[PDB]
Amino acid sequence: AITIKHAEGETKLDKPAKKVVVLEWVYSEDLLALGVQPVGMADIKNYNKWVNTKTKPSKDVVDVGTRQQPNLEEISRLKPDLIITASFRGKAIKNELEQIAPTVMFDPSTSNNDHFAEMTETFKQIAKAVGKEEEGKKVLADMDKAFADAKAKIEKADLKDKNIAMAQAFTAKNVPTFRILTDNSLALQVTKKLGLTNTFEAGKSEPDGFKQTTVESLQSVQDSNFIYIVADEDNIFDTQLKGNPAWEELKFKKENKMYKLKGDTWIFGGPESATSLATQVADVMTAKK
Amino acid sequence: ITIKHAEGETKLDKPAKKVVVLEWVYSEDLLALGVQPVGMADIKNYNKWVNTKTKPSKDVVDVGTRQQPNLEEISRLKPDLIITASFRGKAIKNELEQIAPTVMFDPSTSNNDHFAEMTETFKQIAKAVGKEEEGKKVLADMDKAFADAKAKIEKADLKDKNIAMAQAFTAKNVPTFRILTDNSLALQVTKKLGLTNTFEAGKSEPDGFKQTTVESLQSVQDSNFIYIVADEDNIFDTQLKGNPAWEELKFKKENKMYKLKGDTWIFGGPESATSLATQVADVMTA
Repeated sequence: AITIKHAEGETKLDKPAKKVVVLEWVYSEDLLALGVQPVGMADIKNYNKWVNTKTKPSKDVVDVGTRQQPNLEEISRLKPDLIITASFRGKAIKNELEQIAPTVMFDPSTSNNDHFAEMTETFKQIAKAVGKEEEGKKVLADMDKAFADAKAKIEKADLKDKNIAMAQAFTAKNVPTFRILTDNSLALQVTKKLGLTNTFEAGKSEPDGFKQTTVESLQSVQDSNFIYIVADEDNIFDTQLKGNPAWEELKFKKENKMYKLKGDTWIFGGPESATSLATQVADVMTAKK
Repeated sequence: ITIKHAEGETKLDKPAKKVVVLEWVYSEDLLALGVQPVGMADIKNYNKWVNTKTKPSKDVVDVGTRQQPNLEEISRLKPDLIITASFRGKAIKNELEQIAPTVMFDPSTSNNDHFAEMTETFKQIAKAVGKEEEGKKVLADMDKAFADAKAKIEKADLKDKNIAMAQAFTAKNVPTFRILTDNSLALQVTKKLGLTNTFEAGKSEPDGFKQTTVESLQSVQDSNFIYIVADEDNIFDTQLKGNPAWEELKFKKENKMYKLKGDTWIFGGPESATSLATQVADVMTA
């Protein structure tokens, strides 16, 4: 009678789930980190393209459909014993998914935001729901060593400016869009473990961990280091900015304080995405010393 | 002439006569007074998305996108005065002042409350061009247009005067909603028409809205829903015509939804504001 505490409260499970359906990428990456293959999964194609962690979904999992509109018909057809989704897009159809199986719902702002705290608590609660409580802390102890070795390269390769600003970038309706992350976000919570300091919007936190805006907002952090992920086909990203003085004459671009990570890095992911981000930051920024 | 704008102060020795506009709300402000700019950004869908009744002639020349106006053409226009948003001009502020006196506004100078900054930017632009008397005209007609509106919604009494407004469109083919907040220009207008917004209540977004998806509409399920599709219409009901969390919304299957016209630029000036008023009062009563 294992007991799962999630955002929307409590859902008891008789036995650890073996046939599980995941309706968000973070929760899917969590189950795959625990060596558990789902039975259904939303948006697998663009998960393999944009999350792209080391434990990929197997072909035996079916595409449930879009994360926006899960195909309720073919969730039931698989008779899962546990459904995991975000409470944001779960309460929308909570009764309709609870009637297939016990349903658990997590929300990134469950512990004063701190999306890293909520990321780990949700990841362990999923390990307990799946019976992989020991495979859980191995995955998480591995991430703690990774944040240590990343921090190690930051001090033996010394720089003065510990200041950085991070953004996830894409193109939307033909304008380069920036999700500039704030203190409470998971990705900047990782960078703080490496001794870095985010300069975007100070002690202000946004409940979703970023501000979605345009290149014009980059002026306020233009003196810091810029780390960004282009989670879109980036050939258009530069083309829409290559003639733009808001982008070209930005101070960290002139001083080559720009560090473009790979678009592969899903900053809203779980433990495998947090390790990859950490060691990516340590290697791009300590490539000069 | 000395003006007051978001990025400091500027002084015009003579009332402006040869103006370049880089944002639509200030285009509408400029045209609503009877003064034609010499250059303006993005005419075609400006006339499509704002579609102000005083239209820009072909005497005005398109100096590029609001996002990136190719500043060579604006230079060869030798303007009397340049208007843009401080948000869009801060990155290039230097390059403009090399060309002509540049002044820049931002919806936040009135501690947001985007209605207050709109009308005050209007009077400041009126003082710049020297058409202060026309300014009083356009503003007074607006307050009256608000009164007839405000009067119509009570000649038919109503209880659930809770509204929720949103600008909607598709993005990465996800139905996206710009659900407006209490300090937006739009909700300040309906506030004085007798309606009360229910989305995020006593909270202020500096943008006057929150960009989100369908799921956020549950928070204002019990209110009246007012929206404008800033996107081609058949595209709008892209993924919602059969989508729960849109179907089981209380205001839908009870048809407490009222759809404004697509060319209702809720981020515009006084005439866009009046148009908002009389529209809401129209479809609310219906």
